[PDB]
Amino acid sequence: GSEKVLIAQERSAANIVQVFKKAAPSPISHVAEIRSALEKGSRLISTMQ
Amino acid sequence: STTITSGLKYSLATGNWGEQKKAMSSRAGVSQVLNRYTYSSTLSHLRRT
Amino acid sequence: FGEMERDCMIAHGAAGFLKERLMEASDAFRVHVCGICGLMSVIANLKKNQFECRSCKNKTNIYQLHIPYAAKLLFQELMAMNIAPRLYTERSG
Amino acid sequence: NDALKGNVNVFSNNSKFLVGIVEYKDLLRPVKSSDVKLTRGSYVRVKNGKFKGDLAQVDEVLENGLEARLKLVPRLDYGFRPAQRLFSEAEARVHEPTIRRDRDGFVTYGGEEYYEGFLYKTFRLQNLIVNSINPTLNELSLFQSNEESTTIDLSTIADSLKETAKNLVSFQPGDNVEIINGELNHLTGTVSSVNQSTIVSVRLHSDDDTINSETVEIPTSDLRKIFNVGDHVRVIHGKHTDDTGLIVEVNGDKVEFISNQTKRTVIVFSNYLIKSTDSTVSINESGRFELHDLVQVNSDLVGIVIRAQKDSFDVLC
Amino acid sequence: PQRLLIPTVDDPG
Amino acid sequence: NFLFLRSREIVENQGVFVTSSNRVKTI
Amino acid sequence: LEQMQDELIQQLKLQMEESAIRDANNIEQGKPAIFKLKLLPKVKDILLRANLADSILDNNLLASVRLWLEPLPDASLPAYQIQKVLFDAIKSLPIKTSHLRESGLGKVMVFYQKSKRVEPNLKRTAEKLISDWTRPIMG
Amino acid sequence: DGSPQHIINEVEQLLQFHVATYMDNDIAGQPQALQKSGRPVKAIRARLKGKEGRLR
Amino acid sequence: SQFPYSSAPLRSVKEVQFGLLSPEEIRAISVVKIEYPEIMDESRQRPREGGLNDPKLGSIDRNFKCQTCGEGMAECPGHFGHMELAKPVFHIGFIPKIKKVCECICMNCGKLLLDETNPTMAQAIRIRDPKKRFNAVWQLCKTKMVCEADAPVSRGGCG
Amino acid sequence: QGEQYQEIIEIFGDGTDYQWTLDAEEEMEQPTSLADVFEPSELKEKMLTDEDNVIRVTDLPE
Amino acid sequence: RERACMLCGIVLPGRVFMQNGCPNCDSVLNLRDSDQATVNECTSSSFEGLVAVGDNEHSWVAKWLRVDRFQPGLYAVRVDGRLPSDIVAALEQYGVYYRPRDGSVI
Amino acid sequence: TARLYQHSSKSSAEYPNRPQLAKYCIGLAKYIQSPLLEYLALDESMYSLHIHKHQNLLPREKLIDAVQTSIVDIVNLVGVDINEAVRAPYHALALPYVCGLGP
Ligand SMILES: [Zn+2]
Ligand SMILES: [Zn+2]
Ligand SMILES: [Zn+2]
Ligand SMILES: [Zn+2]
Repeated sequence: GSEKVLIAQERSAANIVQVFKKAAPSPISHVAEIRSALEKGSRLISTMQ
Repeated sequence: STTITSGLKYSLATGNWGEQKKAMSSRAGVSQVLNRYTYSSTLSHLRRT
Repeated sequence: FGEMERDCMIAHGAAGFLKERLMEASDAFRVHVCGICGLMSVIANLKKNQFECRSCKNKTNIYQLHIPYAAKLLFQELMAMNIAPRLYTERSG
Repeated sequence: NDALKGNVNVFSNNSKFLVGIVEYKDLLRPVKSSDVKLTRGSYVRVKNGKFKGDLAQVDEVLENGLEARLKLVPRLDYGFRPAQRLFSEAEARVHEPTIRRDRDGFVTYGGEEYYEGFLYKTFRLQNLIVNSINPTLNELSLFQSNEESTTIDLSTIADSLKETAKNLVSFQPGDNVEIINGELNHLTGTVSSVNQSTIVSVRLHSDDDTINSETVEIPTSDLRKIFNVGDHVRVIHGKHTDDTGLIVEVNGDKVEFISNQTKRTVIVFSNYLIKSTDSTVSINESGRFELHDLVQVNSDLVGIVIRAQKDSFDVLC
Repeated sequence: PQRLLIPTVDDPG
Repeated sequence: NFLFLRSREIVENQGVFVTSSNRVKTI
Repeated sequence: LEQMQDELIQQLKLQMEESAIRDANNIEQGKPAIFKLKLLPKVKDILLRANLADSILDNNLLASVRLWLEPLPDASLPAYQIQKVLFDAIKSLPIKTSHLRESGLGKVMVFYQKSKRVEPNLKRTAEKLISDWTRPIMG
Repeated sequence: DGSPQHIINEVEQLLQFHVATYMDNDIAGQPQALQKSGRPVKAIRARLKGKEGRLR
Repeated sequence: SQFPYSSAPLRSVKEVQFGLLSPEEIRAISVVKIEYPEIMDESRQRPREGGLNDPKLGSIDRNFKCQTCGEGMAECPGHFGHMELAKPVFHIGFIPKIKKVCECICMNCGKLLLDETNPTMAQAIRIRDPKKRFNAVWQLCKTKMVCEADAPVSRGGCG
Repeated sequence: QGEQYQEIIEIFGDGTDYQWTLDAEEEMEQPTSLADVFEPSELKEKMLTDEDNVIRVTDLPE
Repeated sequence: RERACMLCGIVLPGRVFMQNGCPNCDSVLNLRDSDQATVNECTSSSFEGLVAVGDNEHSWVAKWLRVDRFQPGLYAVRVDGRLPSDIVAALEQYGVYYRPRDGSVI
Repeated sequence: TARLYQHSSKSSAEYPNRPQLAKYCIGLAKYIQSPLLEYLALDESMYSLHIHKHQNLLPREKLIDAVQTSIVDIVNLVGVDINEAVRAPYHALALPYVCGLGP
């Protein structure tokens, strides 16, 4: 008997390469991360850096 | 059938978007009570992210 | 009456008002303490008018204090964790 | 791994460990050996049923071992349970004339077999307490009255006395104790510290100063409390429970003391005494009278309760 | 006997 | 007509002494 | 070095035997055994010293340990402190079959295991020690 | 009754865990003690710390 | 004047002395021993004696009175019980301190690994503050990894 | 094997060195007077004392 | 319904004991040729410590339970009840000594 | 005697499932049926009754002796049926007060 509304959740897109700069107190200087999702069902599977 | 029925009902009623026993460390506020103070507020709540 | 209001009353210098706010307008409680062990382990029967700390085995060196009920709860919770907070009514040096 | 392969009761993780070789004998050692078997004639307590808690004599032990026929005190109303009482054949006939008879002294009433006023009914093994049995003089007298000799049997009763005397002894620091066995037999000492319930550190008292500065840990099974004349002692257990007073006469095992509440001499065994310098007796949850109650003494007398006691009151007219 | 049957190192684990 | 009174200084019977109401004056 | 330790341990052995004889005589004369308790701290400190274990096994102090553990003819057990200290020392030292043969402590160990006035913890430790000592014989 | 040392170690570690999580249920590097509902147990330590604690 | 009269004199707190509770003190201040896990006697009110809601521990009900002090719910402060453990366990808050003390002393003969003969140890002794004194003593004796049977003349060390 | 069995007998004994001690211990472990079974204040109430037998046997009104 | 044979220690259903007898003790007990009373006196349904043995010859457990000369199957560490005096005397006539598995004898 | 009977543990054991007022009614009926036995059932409580106005001036032993001699006189006047006293413990209360007998 209570009216409930679903709020849209904002997420980052999958299957795109994103390159970022790690900060100074770290041996890593740059990282290239991609998150992979199958087209059928649109569900996250694995992350590779 | 009580598994799917109770899971969907719990998640929509409480807003915790996961299993009931997994409520800790789970996304909350995905579902909210619809605002009905005025018509414009209902429209705004239905178009929120 | 939060912490910032307490600091403002300290800055005004009104100690009596602060004491009245935190005790008379709130959880004011009365406890009995042994004069030897300093623990809240006295068994007082006020209408029978008999006081006794069974541990220290004394019936005469017993006092009453007015403390917040939350302070009593804190001391009992500390005692539950094997800590011994002993309240004495005189200084030593 | 091959043996556990194909089984579903085994958990997901390989929770296997190497059993130590010494543990091999322990893994197959038997249990419940304390009691070879149930002995006929012993007195036991009933776990559940309508006779829950009543002491029963083991007249017969069934060879199966799951049940046993027992001698009990009947609980009937003859037409929430009635108090135990010896089976009265006359009252049973008056309230129910359908009694059956099979022998002399063996009476069957309501489908239950009563022998000379005592019920004989089979009870399962899972319905009995065969250890830590606490006997009462009333039930003992009621069971041995039919043998024309009062409590003629006293071996199991003496064993129950020994068990109660051993378990009821609790020690505190500063208590004066005496040693019964060992090389330190017939020595006096004061309890310094108590660790667990079987090791007690005792500082002995003797004419030599160098011995008096030593602490010895002594088992509680070889300690007997020392009660000096003129000490405040509080009764642990018995009919005179929570009575305090000053010791007057020490007749070895039996100690006599003038009470504080009744203010009269009371004779209680030394096993039931703890040296408590103050009474601090609370009279709450007793009698029918709060302190300072205005009580009607009789038809034309009234008063106010001044002091309250366990089984008496002080009234100011 | 019973005492002689106590385990040894070469017995199965 | 009897009043049962509780008092601090009469330690003999824990303060309880019996007097008639005609003997007392209210404060 | 080792010879001084051997001499000191032999002197301790003679003192322990003398104390045991004195306590037995006092018990026969109606007096409690006090000399063993008095000598107990020094014996405990010596036994806790790990490097003296070889010298103890060379001088066969376990014979006097058995003598202290031996119940007196009046069927009275020794003080619990003595039994606990000696059991702890036995655990702390690597007793072998040759040392047991020299001392004959197995008889007293079997007596302690079979007895009922002995504490059950001491009973379990005696069972464990008997099992450990029977272990090398069969393999 | 009977003492296989492994079972003694298991049950005594269970007792140690219960006594430790009765006083401090925020122990780092080990799972928290949980209620039947899945919420963590409220220990004595958590009653005394934070804005809503006993002191503040 | 909102509290019932008591003949005990009224004083204020001048000092708070902290410390640990000894097992003797825990047994002495207790009023009952807790050994029965079942909260309720027979699910028919009247909670079981020796349980976690023993009536001697205090009354939290309007119509019932504490069986230890006899006072009502408003006046009774509550009373402690004790629970004997079958085996000793660590206090979770003191485990690193137990570790540091174990480092500081000798596991066989309960003595500090170093004595006052070392001048640094004497200086560590001199500081009055217990925390800093413990810190200094620990910083010294942590290095020492062997008990000394004789003086670095026997100091009682087991070696 | 027989030789190691004899060695075990020599090391651990047959028990006869302390079998008599064990027998003495079992004898002293094993052991009626109503004055010691119940309290005198309970004996008196139950009329179980000697004085009650004296009253009951004497040929006079109680 | 299962019962544990007191003598050899094997565990089999009571109806199996009645119809076919004990496969190991049949040379000295004649359980199959015996009435229900003798079966009850030699096979007890109350037991503890179920044991499954695969290889009698090399299993130290089988030697410890003295079942290494018997048929593999279900065995019990402890069996409630003892053999009667007449059956014990009959076994002593055959020259076979009976060692109780009740645990009370050790 | 009814007001003391209703609180006595003997009455409570006799009628466990009954309230106090039922025990009061039973005490009144028993008093109507036999006053003497109802007075005897009080045991030590019958010395606290209102016997005489100035009964408090006597020593306790004197009052007990006077009450006991009165009971002995009245019971021997009435007489005791020995078989009923042997069977019914309620009627056996008057047997110790028979001439020549005692508790
Ligand atoms: Zn104190
Ligand atoms: Zn209270
Ligand atoms: Zn050391
Ligand atoms: Zn068989």
